[PDB]
Amino acid sequence: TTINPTNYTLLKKQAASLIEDEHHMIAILSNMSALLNDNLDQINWVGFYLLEQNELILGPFQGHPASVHIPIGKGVCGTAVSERRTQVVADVHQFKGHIACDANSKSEIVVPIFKDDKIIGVLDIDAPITDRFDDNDKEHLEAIVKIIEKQLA
Amino acid sequence: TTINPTNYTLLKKQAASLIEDEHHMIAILSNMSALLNDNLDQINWVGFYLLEQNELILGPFQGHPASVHIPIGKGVCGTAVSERRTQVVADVHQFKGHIACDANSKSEIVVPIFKDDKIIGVLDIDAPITDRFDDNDKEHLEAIVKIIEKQLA
Ligand SMILES: C[S@](=O)CC[C@H](N)C(=O)O
Ligand SMILES: C[S@](=O)CC[C@H](N)C(=O)O
Repeated sequence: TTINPTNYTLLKKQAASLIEDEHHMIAILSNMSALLNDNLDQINWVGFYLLEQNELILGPFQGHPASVHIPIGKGVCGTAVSERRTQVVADVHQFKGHIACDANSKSEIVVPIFKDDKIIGVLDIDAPITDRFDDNDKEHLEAIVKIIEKQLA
Repeated sequence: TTINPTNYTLLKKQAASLIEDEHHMIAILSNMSALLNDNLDQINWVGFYLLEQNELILGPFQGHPASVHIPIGKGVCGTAVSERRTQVVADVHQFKGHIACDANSKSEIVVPIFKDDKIIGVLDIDAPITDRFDDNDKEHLEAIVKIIEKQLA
């Protein structure tokens, strides 16, 4: 029950190695969601939403089925895009309503992905506990999106 | 050693219902790999590969990271496209070579996905035991593919 630490150092190394020479977005996203899922303890969902036709639409991910459409400025994902900055949410509950979405997502973090400064999607990770993600997770997770951005650039 | 029965009757209802009113391929493929994963015991990988520029390129899936490219006519997946027919392998080992790919994959099932007479990809499922998929599994799984093909149609 004790969150066993994640060696982000190795993670960024495993990530870069993993998508080297690949430029196809979906493949990269798919393998990355799996990679993150294999090296992040105490979480229940890790994936990507893509910005298409002025909204977020579900991309590759590891976990149970999820909502396909997320309007901009709505939710943690929609908020990361409307403000184009990472969203680290310690308590997903007091964030917007407390409806049927109060499953195993107590805390959460969303990192926007950019290509030539424009938002092309976001990285979304859920956790069954509160305060799962902090400044440190933020830094490192943003380094990962950067490794991803390099292959899509 | 045993395989817990899978309620394909229900699964097909949740499937059709899960992707009702959706037409975005990646969203559908992603949520579908999740559904399959939550409803199939004794398997270690479930996902899709997309037919692009004369080859299969990794798509949404649930499991550990997988190889990105698979040329047509190659492996279990490439053969399903080159022959455009479902491929069921009772013992993946005796198939092709027994290299570093003999991991948790003992048996496998691949089902080509068609759109207006052409193949757009394949559903692929690995199992940690041999003979995981019998004629019954295949038919209902092909049924699942049909539900997906209806949405991509
Ligand atoms: C975007 S909304 O604020 C949360 C989405 C959810 N974490 C998911 O797994 O899709
Ligand atoms: C052609 S190959 O042997 C297909 C892909 C492999 N089952 C996988 O699980 O990714």
